[PDB]
Amino acid sequence: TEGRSRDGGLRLGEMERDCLIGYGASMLLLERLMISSDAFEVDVCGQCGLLGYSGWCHYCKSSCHVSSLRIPYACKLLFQELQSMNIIPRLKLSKYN
Amino acid sequence: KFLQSKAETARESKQNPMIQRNSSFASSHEVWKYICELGISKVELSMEDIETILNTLIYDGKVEMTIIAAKEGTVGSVDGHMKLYRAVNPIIPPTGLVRAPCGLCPVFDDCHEGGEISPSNCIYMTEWLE
Amino acid sequence: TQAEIKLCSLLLQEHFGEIVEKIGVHLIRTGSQPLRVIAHDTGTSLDQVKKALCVLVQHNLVSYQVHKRGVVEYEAQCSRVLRMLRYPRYIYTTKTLYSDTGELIVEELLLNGKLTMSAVVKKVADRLTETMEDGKTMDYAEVSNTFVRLADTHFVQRCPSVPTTENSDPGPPPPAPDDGIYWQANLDRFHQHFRDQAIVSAVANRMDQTSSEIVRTMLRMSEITTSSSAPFTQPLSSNEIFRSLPVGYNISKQVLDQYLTLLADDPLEINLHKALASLATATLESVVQERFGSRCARIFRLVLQKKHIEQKQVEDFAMIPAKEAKDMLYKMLSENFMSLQEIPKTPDHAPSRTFYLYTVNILSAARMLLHRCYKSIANLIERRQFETKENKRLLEKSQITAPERQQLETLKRNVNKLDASEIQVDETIFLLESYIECTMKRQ
Amino acid sequence: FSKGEKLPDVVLKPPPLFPDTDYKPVPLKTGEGEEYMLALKQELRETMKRMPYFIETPEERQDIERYSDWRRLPREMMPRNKCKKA
Amino acid sequence: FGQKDSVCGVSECIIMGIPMNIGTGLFKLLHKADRDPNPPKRPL
Amino acid sequence: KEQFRETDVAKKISHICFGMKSPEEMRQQAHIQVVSKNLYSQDNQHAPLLYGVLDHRMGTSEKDRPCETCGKNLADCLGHYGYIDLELPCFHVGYFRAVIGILQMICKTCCHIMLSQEEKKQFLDYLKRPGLTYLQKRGLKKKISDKCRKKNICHHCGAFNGTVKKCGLLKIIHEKYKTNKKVVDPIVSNFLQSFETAIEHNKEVEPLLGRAQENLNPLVVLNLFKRIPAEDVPLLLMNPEAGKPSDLILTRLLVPPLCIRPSVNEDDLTMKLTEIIFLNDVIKKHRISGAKTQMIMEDWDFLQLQCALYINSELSGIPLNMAPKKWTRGFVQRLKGKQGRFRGNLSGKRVDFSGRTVISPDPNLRIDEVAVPVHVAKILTFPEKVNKANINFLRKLVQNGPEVHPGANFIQQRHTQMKRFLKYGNREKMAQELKYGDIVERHLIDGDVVLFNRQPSLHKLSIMAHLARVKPHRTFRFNECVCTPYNADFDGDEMNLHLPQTEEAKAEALVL
Amino acid sequence: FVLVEMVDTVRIPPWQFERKLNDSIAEELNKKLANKVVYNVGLCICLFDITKLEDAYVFPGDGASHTKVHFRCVVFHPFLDEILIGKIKGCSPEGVHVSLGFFDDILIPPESLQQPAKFDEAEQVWVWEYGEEIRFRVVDESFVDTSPYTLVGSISEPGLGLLSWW
DNA sequence: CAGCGGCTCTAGTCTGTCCAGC
DNA sequence: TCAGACTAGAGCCGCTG
RNA sequence: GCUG
Ligand code: SF4
Ligand SMILES: [Zn+2]
Ligand SMILES: [Zn+2]
Ligand SMILES: [Zn+2]
Repeated sequence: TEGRSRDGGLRLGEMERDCLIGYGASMLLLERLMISSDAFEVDVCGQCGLLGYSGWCHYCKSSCHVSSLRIPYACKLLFQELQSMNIIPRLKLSKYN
Repeated sequence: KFLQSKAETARESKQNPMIQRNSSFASSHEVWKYICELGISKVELSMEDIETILNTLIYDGKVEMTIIAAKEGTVGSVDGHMKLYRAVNPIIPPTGLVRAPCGLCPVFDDCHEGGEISPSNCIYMTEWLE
Repeated sequence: TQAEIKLCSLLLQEHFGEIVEKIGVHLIRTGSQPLRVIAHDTGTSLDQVKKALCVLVQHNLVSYQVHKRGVVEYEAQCSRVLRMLRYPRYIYTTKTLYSDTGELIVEELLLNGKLTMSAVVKKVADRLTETMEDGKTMDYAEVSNTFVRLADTHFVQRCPSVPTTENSDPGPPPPAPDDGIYWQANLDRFHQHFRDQAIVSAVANRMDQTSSEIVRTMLRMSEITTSSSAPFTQPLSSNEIFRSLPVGYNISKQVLDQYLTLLADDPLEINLHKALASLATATLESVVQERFGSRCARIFRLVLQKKHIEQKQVEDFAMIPAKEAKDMLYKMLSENFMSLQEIPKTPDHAPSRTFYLYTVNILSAARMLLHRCYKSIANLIERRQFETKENKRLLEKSQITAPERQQLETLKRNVNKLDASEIQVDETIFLLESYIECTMKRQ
Repeated sequence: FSKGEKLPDVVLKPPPLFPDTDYKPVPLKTGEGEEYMLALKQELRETMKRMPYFIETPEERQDIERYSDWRRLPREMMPRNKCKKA
Repeated sequence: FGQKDSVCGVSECIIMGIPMNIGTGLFKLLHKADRDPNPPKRPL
Repeated sequence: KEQFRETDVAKKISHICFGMKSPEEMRQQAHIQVVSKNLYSQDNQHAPLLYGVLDHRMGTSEKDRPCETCGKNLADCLGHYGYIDLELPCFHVGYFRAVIGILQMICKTCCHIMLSQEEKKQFLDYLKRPGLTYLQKRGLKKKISDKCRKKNICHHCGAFNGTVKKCGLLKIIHEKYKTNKKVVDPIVSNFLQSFETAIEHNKEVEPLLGRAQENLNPLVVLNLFKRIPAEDVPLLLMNPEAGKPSDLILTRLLVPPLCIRPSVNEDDLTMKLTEIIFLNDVIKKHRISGAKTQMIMEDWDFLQLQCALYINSELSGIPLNMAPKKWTRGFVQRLKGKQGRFRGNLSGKRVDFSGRTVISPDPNLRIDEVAVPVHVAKILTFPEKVNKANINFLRKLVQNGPEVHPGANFIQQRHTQMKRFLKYGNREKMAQELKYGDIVERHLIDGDVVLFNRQPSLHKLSIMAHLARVKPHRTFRFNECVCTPYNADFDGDEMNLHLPQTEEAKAEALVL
Repeated sequence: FVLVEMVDTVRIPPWQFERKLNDSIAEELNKKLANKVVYNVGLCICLFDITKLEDAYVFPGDGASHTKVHFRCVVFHPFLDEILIGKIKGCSPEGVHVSLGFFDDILIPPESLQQPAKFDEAEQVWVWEYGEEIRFRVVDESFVDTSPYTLVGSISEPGLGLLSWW
């Protein structure tokens, strides 16, 4: 939330982001701007590249290609605002190796 | 003015002399009637209870211009004021038919594969196959 | 034309195989593509692509030519692949115009693609003798007589000279003496002859029986002297019409001359441009008759009368009420038959304008219904694709309980109702495609 | 609220329908050939086989398929009844 | 255009929550376990 | 007995491929069809309707009422889509400028692309080369359009192909029948040759026959785009596995899950969807009523405008008799802007384990140290994992508990994710039951690496890591030698503090 | 029985860094692939050998060590030509149930092919007369997950004669 | 003598304008 | 509020045939 | 609106 009245918390702006890049601090930038804000998991079907739910893909009517991806929630939100605009972000996922 | 009228009752009455067609033999030209159709329109058609016994050519010709769109004869010489060649001929259908049950359904057009309206299980071909 | 490509995926799947479809249908989707590029994009091994193109060049579906790079780019003609749908109809009119021998001539010419004379007469000497009485052997000389008899009326034309490029290999295409020269069938001659049946049925079922026969004998004596690209037939005199009449007729010259000036002056109009243009609208009108009743078909013929005079007369010129009529217009609009309001000239205002007038455009309503009929046969074959794999248990039992046999006769009622219905929509394709080819310049 | 009830309909029934199996008599001739050539096009030389089945099978063994009058006289006539182009 | 986006870049790594390549992300760490790769096989 | 299954398929994102859904893939994702305009039932029970928007088959946005599709709460649920059927097609406002581009490249009469065979081969060769950049593809598309825009007759059908251009907000016009000082072409003359009856009843039609031109519209361009050959689709630079020309015009529309648009002020995004549903019902009623085409066109224009406003509320060319009285967030307005998802929620975001206070000097601290007040230190906790080196240390911290400063607020068991709030219970029992692998959320103590930052940052030295030391007074305090990097001046200045919650984040903070 | 070469990404948690990898992977992989039928593969049992073990990464999260492991594991998969020897752990009237000795009680023979004195009449009659042998005949496995058994067999008994026991 | 074409020029339009707190 | 560097148009004249 |  936004501030002191609402026990809101503090903002890591676009300028503080530019500072941390210049230190090469890749994991701290991941901790601050993902883990301690909006960490989430989505089911992604590797066949159609769309998001699914509960390990089920309604588009394919199958259960075998679905996988879990660690994603910021604001990006999941973006990936559902864009589909309603009919801009489809079809993902492709490799293994983490 | 006559909006409270069913000309669909009168479309068969201006059709049934053109279905029978005595002397279909080709002994001559068979230049065929439009004036006798105006003649049968004025005095008496097949029987029907009609409120508009007044006979104007401007209110009676209009049933023809619908029935040309129901595949009946074109106009030959209506450029004359009352009486000229006026050739006519009832057109029998120039083709057979060409469709199928799947040509009828608009919403069933959507499908493209096994989906919610997939044709591997449609109701319409299941109905047609008995 | 994605539904067209839906059929070429379906037509090759049932006839030859699946990879000859896949490499086939990909070549329809990506065009002028070399041998290595096709095997890399479809994910197919190069040994199977060489075989699949070998079958595809045999049945004349994929044509090869090199221009600049010294590497041959194969190319598949799309509209040839759909002519496989008409294949049993191509058999039948060689039975009405030739015997059982020549009907089998166009059959194995359509089946095995490229044939020499030395093979195809040797094959029908097997098939026709095995169905005739042993000891009463069919003599092959009559086959060679009817073989050329097809060619003098030009129903069978020869293959264009082979490029013989280095990349192309001569040994693989022939399937294993004399060499000879190869040919396919002249199916283009059929599309004249199928049109010859189309116009003679258009006149006989409209004008009179004696009117159609003089159209037939006009067109039967104008076969070699024209082509399919002829805008109309070669002009004839009426004196050779009396010479070319069949012996069944006995009509005097002057009475048929009255019918000759009768048949020359019609709304139908031999103008081959106007003939397919008038036959296509009846195919349109038989679809609205099929679908929206005679009442909406009555206003569908009304817009073919007046080009841009609409909605201030269509409530009057058919006398049907304003409520019942305006749902027929918008259903003819929403299904793209009524075309559109190409007359509005007031600037950028849906509310305030010079009143939008409906107008049928004959070709946009043609190309849609052809695209619809391409979609239609996709739903036909896929059902016959559906009902086949389940019932395979009881086909070999004859080769059995009461519901087991009853499923078979409801299958065989279904498949024969499907397969007959693939051909009845097929005659709508050619009747409209020949109209499509007649209005297409530079092709 | 006037339509807020359910999926419009499972299907929409058109009061007018298809005519028949149109051209009933004569397509008995074409209709058997539809099924005749399909019996012979599948059983032809111009087809492919599932060699992916045999590379899938590591169970190969012996005794299984996986392991295993034209009465005519000579003549020669070559006609150019056809085109002289392309 | 149907464009596919490489998630390699810095800004999309912060959006997607994956560690950026530059800085401490450029290299990988292996554990120096006491292991024998390609070990002796059991004969058939 | 049991079949093998992989326990936890964690994967890594390799790429995002953008694209568009066909109208019949939308129906395969969506769980329900939405048909009802009313948000809520009229009666006092305050339920939403079964087949309208706010239906809980599309998820939930309140803990009071669970989702219907998966029976799970707000915290557990990803959300699910519905769809609206549209009775007439509409332009998608994001794709509209691309719709015109295709119609400038394709022949309007047979849907083939207007290029010479050699030109098509050259463009295909350019597409074939590997390593093509996105900029190169955009440049190639411009070249293909320019060559097409210079041809006026199709090589394939022969029909004339005049200019396609915009003619007002979401309307397209094509000069298929242009007029010239030279003798008029037969096709244009035939088009206007004899509308005598129309001329008799319409005065405007007779004077300027040339002005009337082909009004392209969604019912036509959807029928063209179904007929474009799939061989010619790659030359429009559309990737044929991400979308088709047919998908641009939309006859269907997805409605987002409820968690995209939460139930509380009073939600108006649902009202925008309701207006589209209401218009579709009204248009169907007008067709049944046999209303005039101009009335149908106006209703259709309103439906196109509402769909365009729903995707983007910032359109320039809206007529005065159609302009919104109030401003509303479209999808584009919540993506763009400083408060938009890209900058407000993604590039810069609010973080937890953070604090802020007035700063004041303390020269008796070292330059690497910062004084943290006890009130912040009791709140800002660090999760210390229990192991052999710290077990006896963390026990004493667990015993002190939340109210004494070297203490702990929470304890968490090895394979469990709920947290025991250590204010209750007997802490001397919970200290004895510490196991290795438990997490003790101890208070911030002396020697924690803590980030320290003034609000405007012009360089990297504006945020640095300091070793915390706890002191009683409320301000943050540091040695005045470090005032020059922060540009701090102790005149009621405030500074931010962040406590990195991870061992890897301590090391990167401390060393770098 | 047949060897099956398999590849897995085996995660060793960091409190096992004392033990050697090739042993401590093997203790994990036995807990991953024992008593579990793999679809189209067969019933995994244990670990034969680790044929190739590649280098131990450690990822930006876990702090554990993830070694991609090539190995060979012995599995149970009859070859459609095996005359096995089991025990009747059950008799149903539609067909007998044989079980391989403490291996898997999931082999269910249909019984239509032995000598024309065949019925199981629910009073546990094995066969109307004239260790138990078995001919495993078909492979049949069904993948279980379907919404938000599995190697069953069909087992025959032809005219073997069975000289020792009838 | 006439027609492409690029130049050249209006001018039209949409696109930004620090970080954060209360 | 203040550009601002894109995107079509209107031409223009003069060779380009 | 003001503080930063
Ligand atoms: S079968 Fe397939 S195509 Fe034919 S109607 Fe039903 S859905 Fe439409
Ligand atoms: Zn999927
Ligand atoms: Zn849910
Ligand atoms: Zn064209």
